Formats: sequence, structure tokens, C-alpha cells
Amino acid sequence: MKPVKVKTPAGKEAELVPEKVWALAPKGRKGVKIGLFKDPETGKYFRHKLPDDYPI
DNA sequence: GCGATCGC
DNA sequence: GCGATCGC
Repeated sequence: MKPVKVKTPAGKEAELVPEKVWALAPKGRKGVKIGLFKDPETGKYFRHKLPDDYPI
């Protein structure tokens, strides 16, 4: 899986590979894609939106 | 609240 | 079982 440019909860921009990705959309609607990331410095897990074209 | 996911 | 993730 490709790295994603995200802002971490610590407030830093990092290109990180997500541990898990999935589509989050109500039925019949466009939604978003979410990834689960781990902050490389604090170990804290966080979710973040993925680009709309990111492979699920 | 909906939608899924999972760390806590 | 809740918070947190987006955009309605």
C-alpha cells in the first residue's frame, strides 16, 4: 500500500503507509475513504481521510 | 445519524 | 461500548 501524506495528531506532516484502509459511506451516497495510521514518533493510532482515488 | 473500522 | 475519522 502506498504512503499517504497526512497530518499526525502531534501536528507534523508525514508520508505514512496506513495499516488498514476502507470506504466509509452511507448507502446510496458518496462517502470518504479512511485509513488507520500509527504516529511514527508517539505510537498513537489515528484515522485520517485518504485521497478519493486511493486503492481499497 | 449514517456508513466501517478498531484501539482503547 | 465509545471516540474518532468526513461530508452530507
